[PDB]
Amino acid sequence: DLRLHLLLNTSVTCNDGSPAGYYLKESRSRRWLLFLEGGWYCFNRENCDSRYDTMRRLMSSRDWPRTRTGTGILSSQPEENPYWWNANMVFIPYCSSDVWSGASSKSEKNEYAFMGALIIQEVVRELLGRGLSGAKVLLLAGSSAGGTGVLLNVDRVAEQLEKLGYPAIQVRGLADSGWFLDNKQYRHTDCDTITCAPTEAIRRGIRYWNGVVPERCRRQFQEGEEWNCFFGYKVYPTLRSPVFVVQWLFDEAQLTVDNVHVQEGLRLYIQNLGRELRHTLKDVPASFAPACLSHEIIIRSHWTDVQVKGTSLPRALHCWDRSLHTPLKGCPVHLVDSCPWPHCNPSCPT
Ligand SMILES: *[C@@H]1O[C@H](CO)[C@@H](O)[C@H](O)[C@H]1NC(C)=O
Ligand SMILES: Cn1[nH]c(=O)cc1Nc1ccccc1
Repeated sequence: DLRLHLLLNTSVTCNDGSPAGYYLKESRSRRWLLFLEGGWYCFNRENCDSRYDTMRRLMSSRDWPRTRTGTGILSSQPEENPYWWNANMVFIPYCSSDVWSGASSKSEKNEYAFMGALIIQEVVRELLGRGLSGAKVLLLAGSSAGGTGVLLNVDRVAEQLEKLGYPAIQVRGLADSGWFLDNKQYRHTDCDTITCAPTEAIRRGIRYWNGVVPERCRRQFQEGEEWNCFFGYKVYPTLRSPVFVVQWLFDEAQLTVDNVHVQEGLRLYIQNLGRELRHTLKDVPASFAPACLSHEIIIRSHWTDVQVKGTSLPRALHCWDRSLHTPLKGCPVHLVDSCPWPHCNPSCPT
């Protein structure tokens, strides 16, 4: 089990001012896995108020359990986790509703705190006194909103460790189901909560959260256009840390924001979405992109079952490790399906 620790710096908070935190299982290993939880976001008073009543664990630590069980890539059992079962394991709950980008406290002017970027920094700082100072590799992983969080924060963790005097820790990122397209939608609605497209919702969110993006991406798109850096294919080329990208070609969250819930028009729309996603990954050398309609994530216990070209994700991640010690005989790291319809890969989740 992973044991809860609330942050000693109680000024770094969840949305409602309760302290943020992390769950830890030590492996007395020089590998550290820090995993970012997902769970959408909120971007104004009214839809944050709604989220506070029916998704409170995503806005508050007041009700968190004292322990959690690690699953999938967070499992310590080699049967379930062929990749990193003997690593030090950290699960960081998502309680900031800001795609891990915020840097704003609750105050007389702000009903909620949005501190996702500062939560990650404070977790890292507090872990350095519990053994992270001796690490050889720190893998910042995440699913869904947490996968986009990896892309927004992995270079900031690398910079933080460099400035604290730990240049020998290699920082890497693993972004699962956080690689979205700002594409044409299947049906169109002007921007309330359910009609607001991600580009418009994220533009408003950044202002509401005091959201922060990677500096080299911010310098490209400049003031008012930071929303671009929340889209993987736009932020990835600006990053210096090695990042492995896991993305379903037909991700259920992407289709939902595209107002898709089969005749010829919709068939062509779905096939073109798969082709577009494949295109954005052509020059991403470490990636795993199966042709499935899914919302399943890498902390699920049966994560080893899906294969691309006969290679599982735990194997691809191991080959990635070897590549960071020129391609490796029988140990591939770039695995993108080419077939054009959901479940044309037989290993897709059932
Ligand atoms: C607590 O965290 C805040 C936000 O990062 C920071 O400004 C402050 O210096 C921290 N306090 C201590 C004692 O580390
Ligand atoms: C928030 N979230 N939830 C997911 O499942 C994926 C994301 N990231 C995202 C990035 C840009 C635009 C829209 C969403």
